[PDB]
Amino acid sequence: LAGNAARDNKKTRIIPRHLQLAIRNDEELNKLLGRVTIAQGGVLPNIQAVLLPKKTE
Amino acid sequence: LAGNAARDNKKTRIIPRHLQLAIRNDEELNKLLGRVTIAQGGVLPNIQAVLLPKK
Amino acid sequence: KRSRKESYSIYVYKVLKQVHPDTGISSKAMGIMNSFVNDIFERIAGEASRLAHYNKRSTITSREIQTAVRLLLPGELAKHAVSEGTKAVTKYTSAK
Amino acid sequence: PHRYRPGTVALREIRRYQKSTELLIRKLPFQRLVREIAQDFKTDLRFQSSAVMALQEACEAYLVGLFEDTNLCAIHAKRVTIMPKDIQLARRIRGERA
Amino acid sequence: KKPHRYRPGTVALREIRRYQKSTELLIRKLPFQRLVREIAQDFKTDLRFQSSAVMALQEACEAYLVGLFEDTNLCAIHAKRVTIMPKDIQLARRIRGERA
Amino acid sequence: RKVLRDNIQGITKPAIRRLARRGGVKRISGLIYEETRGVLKVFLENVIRDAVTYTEHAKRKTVTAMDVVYALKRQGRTLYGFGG
Amino acid sequence: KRHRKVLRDNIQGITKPAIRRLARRGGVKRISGLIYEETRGVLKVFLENVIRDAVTYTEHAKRKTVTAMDVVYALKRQGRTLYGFGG
DNA sequence: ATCGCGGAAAAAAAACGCATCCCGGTGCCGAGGCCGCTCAATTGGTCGTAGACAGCTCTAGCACCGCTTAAACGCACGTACGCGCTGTCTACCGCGTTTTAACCGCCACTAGAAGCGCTTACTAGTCTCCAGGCACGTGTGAGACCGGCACATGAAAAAAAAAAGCAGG
DNA sequence: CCTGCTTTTTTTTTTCATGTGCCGGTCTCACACGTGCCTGGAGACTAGTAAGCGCTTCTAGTGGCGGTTAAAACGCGGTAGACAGCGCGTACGTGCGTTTAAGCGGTGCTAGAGCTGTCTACGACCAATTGAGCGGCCTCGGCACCGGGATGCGTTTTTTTTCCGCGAT
Ligand SMILES: [Ca+2]
Ligand SMILES: [Ca+2]
Ligand SMILES: [Ca+2]
Ligand SMILES: [Ca+2]
Ligand SMILES: [Ca+2]
Ligand SMILES: [Ca+2]
Ligand SMILES: [Ca+2]
Ligand SMILES: [Ca+2]
Ligand SMILES: [Ca+2]
Ligand SMILES: [Ca+2]
Ligand SMILES: [Ca+2]
Ligand SMILES: [Ca+2]
Ligand SMILES: [Ca+2]
Ligand SMILES: [Ca+2]
Ligand SMILES: [Ca+2]
Ligand SMILES: [Ca+2]
Ligand SMILES: [Ca+2]
Ligand SMILES: [Ca+2]
Ligand SMILES: [Ca+2]
Ligand SMILES: [Ca+2]
Ligand SMILES: [Ca+2]
Ligand SMILES: [Ca+2]
Ligand SMILES: [Ca+2]
Ligand SMILES: [Ca+2]
Ligand SMILES: [Cl-]
Ligand SMILES: [Cl-]
Ligand SMILES: [K+]
Ligand SMILES: [K+]
Ligand SMILES: [K+]
Ligand SMILES: [K+]
Repeated sequence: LAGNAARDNKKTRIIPRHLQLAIRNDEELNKLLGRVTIAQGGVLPNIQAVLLPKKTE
Repeated sequence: LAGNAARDNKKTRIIPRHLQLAIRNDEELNKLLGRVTIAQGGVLPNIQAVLLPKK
Repeated sequence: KRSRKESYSIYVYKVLKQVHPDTGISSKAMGIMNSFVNDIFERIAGEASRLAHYNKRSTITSREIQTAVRLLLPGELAKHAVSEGTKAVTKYTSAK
Repeated sequence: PHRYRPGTVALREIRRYQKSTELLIRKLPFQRLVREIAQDFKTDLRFQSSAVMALQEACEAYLVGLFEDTNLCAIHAKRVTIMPKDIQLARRIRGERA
Repeated sequence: KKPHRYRPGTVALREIRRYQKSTELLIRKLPFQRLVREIAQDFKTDLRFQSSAVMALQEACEAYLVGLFEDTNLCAIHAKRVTIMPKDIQLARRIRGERA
Repeated sequence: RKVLRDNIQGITKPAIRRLARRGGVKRISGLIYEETRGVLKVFLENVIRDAVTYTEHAKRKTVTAMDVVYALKRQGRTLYGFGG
Repeated sequence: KRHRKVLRDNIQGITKPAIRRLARRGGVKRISGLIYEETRGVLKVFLENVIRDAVTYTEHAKRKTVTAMDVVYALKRQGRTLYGFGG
């Protein structure tokens, strides 16, 4: 799963971000590692709907 | 603490409620046992203020 | 028949009689007390086990118990517990 | 005739169940539920009665505590009425839910 | 006519996109390192740290805070707001069992 | 072989209210009772699954209180009073 | 021999912008001004809790230097398991 | 419904500006892999015991009964709360200018992590021995329950007094 | 706008009645405690090795420097979000009359929990042997970082369509 995330970002080498993207996009791995912090992993892109531009409309 | 709680209720015997009252009313024991269910303990009386009527 | 199940009940009674000589305890309450002592026993023993493993020691000593207590108990409780433990070990080593 | 206003019995109930320690779901219906659920994992299962009482003690304690948190989420939204969105925020922040 | 000026919300949204795409520590390293030393003085005087111990600490802190800000955001949205306030933080920590 | 099924509705509206009341809840949406039943179901599913796993491991056809205690411990819902 | 040592008010070097960035990565769009000092409080408590246990591990090993492992063991105790620094 | 005609509001294209995306060029260090050597896994063997099994006892789990009545159910009513819509007002965002100190790359000085070899004080082990703690079992007093009791608090009421509105002027 | 006023809203308060702590009989079962007696802790021994100790090696932690420039700090301006009102509709609380099935105490049956003794396959332990995987060392392509150009998109003002919205029919 990480290898595939690396391939997306056009990288030969897996880095901690790729592991994090792998794990947090997988229902099951995310549950297995629900209480685990991956150094240098970041978080998944996620902007709540209400926060997106609605504005004058 | 539980024996004290038993005596307030004029009871000779410690029951699980007295242990519960003992533990939940003592800040540190309550922490030590924050993730523990005491069987037949119930909960502390506690009603959020907004839910009370204007007296 | 014979089908023995150890428990801490007689020791919980002994302590109860020091602290409140005229009060008793129901069997469910005694059950809870039993659960309690096995729980903390396991928490202390496990953290100790770990301490010694992390430090490449084969032996759990009173020093692993003590450190484990500082890790597991909240502040004031940890102080009194360390005191009672230290007291007990001092009193014991002075009796052979 | 005499009539309490909405909420006064509710508080009266709260004071009563917070004072007591007895189980609040009826035992036979709970026991069938337990058996029914267990069926899916393994057939012709027996239960010690104490095992069923253990599960019932644990379910109720969980639910009561979940309702404490649910109540705070309702109040956080300037309501006095718990709703599903309150239980769902609670479970999410607890990490039970995705 | 004027210089360009984006509307309130827009650059905020852009910053969210920027920081969620990246993984670099967002707290300046030296100020954090000093803060770690300072706090450690309360427990034991005259400590050394491995530099990776300070990195470990900073990695764990930022993950925690980013974690808490997600939950806090939900609490604010739950109250029909878009602005996080201290009461949102307190509700999230209370529900997490970090405070009574 | 036992007669069975859909006992989740035996978790009554009043029983759910009583639980909420012990949790200090004053007013209750109509949608709560069915949401709660869902939650309750998941909670028991998880606990029982684990209790039954300990039972099969022990080669027993009877779920014990200890099996439940151990399962409850694994799920971080340590229970005192049942042989812990 | 007696060394350097500083007990400044370093907490302020967790600046407003740095906190704004942390919130950003957490998906927050708008921030009350009361948040920044509140966040410092929380951060301080978090670090106090982790540092206390890490140094407890240090003292036990009869070392003067806190190691990554002490931090990792501390974070695992606090239910905040960390990957990437050993263990 | 139907005109009619604006009336407002709303969506449109359009034109402009600013940020993000993505390229190759340049450059460099960290992944990849090769090497030599040590020490941890394997081989082959012996030895003691854990646990699977057959067989047994008897615990407690399951099924059923037929009482009693507490609890759940459904139904009606009406209060009070969830929730939408408006208006207000300043907290917060965006941005430009000024100020501060993090970062970098490198060094120099040495505290202290860490490794080794040496010696003994502790612990695992085992036999002998016995008393502390277990299961059984019996008794009586604590606690649950019941009727009446009395003492809280909220709702219902009149008596009265302070604000919504019309009404008329 | 102006008395008046008048008519409701709030009020204020008592009291009137509801359901809740309190009390004194009386009943029963579970705590408590005595009694056997099995097991597991203790006393006294031996043998072996974990770990403290002293000492030496050399890692990596600490501190100090100066200059660059990215980042923090600060104020100005004003959009839009927080927040307080309020008014409207009905979802939920309450209560009462009907219906359901939990709880209780009991008997009867037997699955299967749990125990015992025996036999043996399997794992620990040991000593010799050697290859997997380590630390150390060199290399060169992936990737970071740059500038340039492409493009996606936010914002505002001037342009076309829309959805009303008023009565007058
Ligand atoms: Ca008392
Ligand atoms: Ca205490
Ligand atoms: Ca040393
Ligand atoms: Ca170029
Ligand atoms: Ca290569
Ligand atoms: Ca509102
Ligand atoms: Ca509505
Ligand atoms: Ca305001
Ligand atoms: Ca620089
Ligand atoms: Ca030296
Ligand atoms: Ca005896
Ligand atoms: Ca006994
Ligand atoms: Ca009784
Ligand atoms: Ca009156
Ligand atoms: Ca009496
Ligand atoms: Ca007695
Ligand atoms: Ca007796
Ligand atoms: Ca050694
Ligand atoms: Ca030496
Ligand atoms: Ca200025
Ligand atoms: Ca508005
Ligand atoms: Ca290598
Ligand atoms: Ca590079
Ligand atoms: Ca660029
Ligand atoms: Cl909802
Ligand atoms: Cl707040
Ligand atoms: K020693
Ligand atoms: K060092
Ligand atoms: K059985
Ligand atoms: K075997």
